Amino acid sequence: SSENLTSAESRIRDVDMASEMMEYTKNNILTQASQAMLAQANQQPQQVLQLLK
Amino acid sequence: SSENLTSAESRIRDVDMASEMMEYTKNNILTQASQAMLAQANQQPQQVLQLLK
Amino acid sequence: SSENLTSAESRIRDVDMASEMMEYTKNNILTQASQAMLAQANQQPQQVLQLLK
Amino acid sequence: MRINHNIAALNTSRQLNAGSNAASKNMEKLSSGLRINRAGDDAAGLAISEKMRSQ
Amino acid sequence: MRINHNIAALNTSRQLNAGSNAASKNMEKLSSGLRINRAGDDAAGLAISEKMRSQ
Amino acid sequence: MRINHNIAALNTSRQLNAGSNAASKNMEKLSSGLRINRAGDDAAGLAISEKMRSQ
Amino acid sequence: IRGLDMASKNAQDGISLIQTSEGALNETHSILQRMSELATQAANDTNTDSDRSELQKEMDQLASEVTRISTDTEFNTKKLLDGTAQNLTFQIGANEGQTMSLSINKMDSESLKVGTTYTANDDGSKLVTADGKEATLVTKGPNGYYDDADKLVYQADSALAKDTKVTKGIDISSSAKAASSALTTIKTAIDTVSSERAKLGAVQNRLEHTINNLGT
Amino acid sequence: IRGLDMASKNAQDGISLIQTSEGALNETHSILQRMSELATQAANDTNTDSDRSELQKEMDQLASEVTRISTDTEFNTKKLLDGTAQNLTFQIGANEGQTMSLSINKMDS
Repeated sequence: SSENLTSAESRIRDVDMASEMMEYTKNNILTQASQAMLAQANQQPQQVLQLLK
Repeated sequence: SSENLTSAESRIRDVDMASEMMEYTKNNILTQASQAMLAQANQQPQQVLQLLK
Repeated sequence: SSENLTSAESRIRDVDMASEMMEYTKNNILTQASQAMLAQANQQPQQVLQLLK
Repeated sequence: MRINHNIAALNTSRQLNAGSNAASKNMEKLSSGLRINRAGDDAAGLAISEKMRSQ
Repeated sequence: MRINHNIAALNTSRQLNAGSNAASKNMEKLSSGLRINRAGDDAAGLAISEKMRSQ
Repeated sequence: MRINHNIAALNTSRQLNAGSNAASKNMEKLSSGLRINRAGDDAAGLAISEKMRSQ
Repeated sequence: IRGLDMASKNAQDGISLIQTSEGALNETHSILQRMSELATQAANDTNTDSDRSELQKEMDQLASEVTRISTDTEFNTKKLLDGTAQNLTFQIGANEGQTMSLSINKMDSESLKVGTTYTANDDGSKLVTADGKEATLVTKGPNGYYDDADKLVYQADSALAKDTKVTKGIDISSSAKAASSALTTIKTAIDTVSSERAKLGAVQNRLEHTINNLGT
Repeated sequence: IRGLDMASKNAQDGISLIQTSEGALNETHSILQRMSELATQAANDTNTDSDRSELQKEMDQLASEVTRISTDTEFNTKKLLDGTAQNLTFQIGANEGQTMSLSINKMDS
């Protein structure tokens, strides 16, 4: 009854290493995609200076 | 009648060590094959960052 | 009465080699999992430099 | 290239948690030495065995 | 071209502080090895677990 | 993105210095062969053992 | 999607609830198996009543352990084998009516008929079983809770506390004929335990297929 | 152009609807495969009726899962394997009549 409950509690509490590392990598890329586009988002307002002169 | 029934019950209940160790090794490899390809599966989405810049 | 008490004291005091080696290996992996993720945790703040320039 | 979901890795995860389960089931038999540990391995095998052991 | 506000960059900032939070939450699970660290990850999971551990 | 503090790494450090401690405690038992090395592992176990050894 | 991945947790939390029950009945089989050797030995007539009643000591101790497993086996805070875990509905599916029921029968010595459980009345004068078989205290001879036929039921000189249950094994010590009679009763109990175990092994096999299909 | 690029979404939303159905029948195969071992074992005459009826417990539980897959397999809000997904028309093309039909039969026990 300890094995059957230890296994029962592990499924509820312990994390799946495979299903979590794969999900961590996804959000670790989605933040770099937003990081990359944030840099370009700041460059866009810089083009009105050539028009203002 | 005990030998004839002990042998009869062993065939029904006891496991074949040879036929089971050989099967255990197979699934013990199929999980490493999936383990190896899971690592590469996470690397594939990482290549869009070089395109996003 | 010495055997019955020696066995009684061993259960209270002596460790189970199997149940302890298996537990030692678990924490010996959980520390490497935290070791592996600590390295990546330090890399994450390094990405703001490409945005700051 | 869709980033929010990695179906290639999500599919590989299921196959990962399907050979591990089979290996765990195989190691139960190897350690105990019995084909039928739970009643789900053989219902009639479990029933016949207990009659046999009793006899 | 409106200069006093960069809605394109302001919108990207929120998505930046929404995948970083998710990655931080994912790394908590990976380091600890537990799905339920806080009680907000699973209320019933937290309740069942503690009963289970106690047992 | 806050730089002056890395809560993700600071949280991982605590889990790093919590499995190392457990592994160290487990290796004490494995080397000595005794469950109860210190009195904090089992107070009643320590008390009963010494009575037992004496006897 | 967030329903099927959560209904896959329910399917696996039902696999654990079912493994616990059949894991418990795994031992009711061994106790019933040992309990059957102490009726082929008690049926031999080289034994005397001093030795049949000697075997009855383990008879009552095995039958009292079969009852313990039923009332003690507990997943979460649910008693599985005491007959209260009925109509257990697992939501294996993301919608209404995508459930599976389950009913585990009472699997104690009283239900298998390999024993009987007396409970102590409020004063403790008479041990009372369900269906109401009396066992009065200090009734003189050796001291204990005697029955209406002078057959000692429990060996105690004081009075038992309130709602203290005692389990008494099936009769194998009164005669060799009685011990033989208990042989079919025990071997039938092994049959109604094997039926329960594979009623739970069948559900677990189904839930293993439900998990692969929910994951796919 | 805006039709072919949208009709390419319909073609891929039909690929998903079809992968779901055959993904479900992937398991009706395994249940039917296990269901066939519990008839070569039940046909042996060393079994007794106490044990054939013992196998029937899993017989009825496997056959009740084959029915579940049919009535539960659902893409979008469409039951695919219950015999109601008939004449499914995918507009693979930017014009009239550039469609493909499909009819999945009822696949329950």
